[PDB]
Amino acid sequence: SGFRKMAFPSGKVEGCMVQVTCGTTTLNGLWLDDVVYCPRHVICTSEDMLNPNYEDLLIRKSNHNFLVQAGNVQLRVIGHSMQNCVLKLKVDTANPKTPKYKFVRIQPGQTFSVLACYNGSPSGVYQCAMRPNFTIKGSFLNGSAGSVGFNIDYDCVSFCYMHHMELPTGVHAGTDLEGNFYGPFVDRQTAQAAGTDTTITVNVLAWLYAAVINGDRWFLNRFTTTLNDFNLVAMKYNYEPLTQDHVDILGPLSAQTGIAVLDMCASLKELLQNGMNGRTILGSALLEDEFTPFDVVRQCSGVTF
Amino acid sequence: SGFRKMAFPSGKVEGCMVQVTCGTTTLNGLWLDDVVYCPRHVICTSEDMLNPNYEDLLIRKSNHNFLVQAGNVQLRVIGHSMQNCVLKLKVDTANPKTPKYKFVRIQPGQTFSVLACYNGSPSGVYQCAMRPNFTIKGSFLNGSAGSVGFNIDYDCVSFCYMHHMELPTGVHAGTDLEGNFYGPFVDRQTAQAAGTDTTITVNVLAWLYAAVINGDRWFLNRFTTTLNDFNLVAMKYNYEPLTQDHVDILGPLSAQTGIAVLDMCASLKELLQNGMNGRTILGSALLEDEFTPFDVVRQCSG
Amino acid sequence: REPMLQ
Amino acid sequence: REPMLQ
Repeated sequence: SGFRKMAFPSGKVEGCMVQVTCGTTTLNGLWLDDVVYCPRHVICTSEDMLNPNYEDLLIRKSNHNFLVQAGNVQLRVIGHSMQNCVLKLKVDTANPKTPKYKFVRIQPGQTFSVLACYNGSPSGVYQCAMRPNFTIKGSFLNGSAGSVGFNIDYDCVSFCYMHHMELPTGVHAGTDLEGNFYGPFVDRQTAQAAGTDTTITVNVLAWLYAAVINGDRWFLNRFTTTLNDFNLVAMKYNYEPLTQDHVDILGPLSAQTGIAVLDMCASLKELLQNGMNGRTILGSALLEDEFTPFDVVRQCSGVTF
Repeated sequence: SGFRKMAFPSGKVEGCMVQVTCGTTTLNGLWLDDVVYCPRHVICTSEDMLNPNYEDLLIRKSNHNFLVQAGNVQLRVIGHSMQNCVLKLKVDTANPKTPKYKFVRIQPGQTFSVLACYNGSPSGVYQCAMRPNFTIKGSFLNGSAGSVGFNIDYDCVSFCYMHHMELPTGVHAGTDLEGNFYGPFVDRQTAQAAGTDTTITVNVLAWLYAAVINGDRWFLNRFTTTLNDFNLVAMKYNYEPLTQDHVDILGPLSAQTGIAVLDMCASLKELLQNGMNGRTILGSALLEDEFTPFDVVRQCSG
Repeated sequence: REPMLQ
Repeated sequence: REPMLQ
């Protein structure tokens, strides 16, 4: 028993991490087949980070300007191009550690593991969620750009995130693996702010189902609610409105426990209106919203990779 | 910036995980050089779990009773012994991916990364602290025994925990890699219960420092306290006494932030006597005590 | 409950 | 504080 914020095993992604140095600046790249993916601002100096013209900074660089090291071995760059906000550096050697993989663009409310890296060396792994405002509450320092977020399905690594920047509030922003930012941010040190955020209701509900599975159930009650009446309460507390797809996605957990999704919404309503009165749920005094229903089933069933 | 429960990358340990089966019961083993370490209750049947005499059970076993599978390859067991509550199965091939490693026994209050595994394959990784009552608050199902906890420094993996069992309150218990249990627990299903627990004071203070490094300061105050005055309040709230060694370990974080340790103690005192008033620190409405001072320095800026 | 060897 | 490219 038990329920923890669990990350995916990182081994398959560790072997794809490389260091990219473009003069004085160094960040991390992702080596899959004969391509190395990295944030484009590796080509910037500190005087350029404000409002860089990346197209003009790129033309000044040639293949030999990019130093790519995979541990104790250097990869010759034999080509370079820019796709949105990432560079694609073609190397003369396909990565022998390339896993089965996909590039996916995730939706707000979905989770992934991050392998934090510095100088091409992995340093930590932790679990994140794409917040409704398209930021992630990560833990990243200078030099972490190019760290990636991923999910694993059986033996296939689904890469969904590469890290680029930190916002003034201390949250983080990055792109998919095609170089498109999540949210309206830009790889620029101009004025930017994350928009209003909300709590991911469908994840809170999944986590309450996880609690029940594990014998933590004091919040269960004999009441019920309609979806519309619940959503009025949800917006009052800056929770994401629940759409019936969310309800569908919670179907497997409702069937496992015999608790109708709308009855669990009734328990969530009372939690929002009356608090937890110093009680805890799965060790937490707040309502946790960074477990998806898939995360719950994955953990509570012991799926392996 | 930011602060998360951060585990060490798990690749080096993933390459050492194997499955061990003795009869109908299966769990995980740790394959280092030509030795596979696993929990001894792999020799038990579902009926031998209440009050096993492991000496009797083991003497009745041969090498060929132990099936070891590393991926889809069968390792030949060529020798076995029992060291406290673990078995050491000598196999005929050394793990070629064995990392530089060491076996260490950690102190209550320290943390480590757990790679939860089933049938020799990894499910996920998460951080755990060794509680003052020698339990850990993990996520472990049947089959998880033999999963290990570890810390990585440079590229040397320091193994410090092997999982064995789940106590009635749902907390978890295991041994060091030499088979000595953490705590007064035994690998049988006779009645057992974890003792009363306490909060790891030095870790709460380290976590407060992390918040300050990450720009949270609402809990700071102009007051100070003596170590003895603080410990009188600490005991009143089920907190471990703060010692001078704990003050010393918080030195770097004190220097970096410019907040005296005893000034942070005054902050914590006021938090304990008045609560947080619905505010939060680093995203938590509870005083977190599962980050060490070392965990803070490893993750935060300088 | 009983302790559970896992 | 300005956004920081890391």
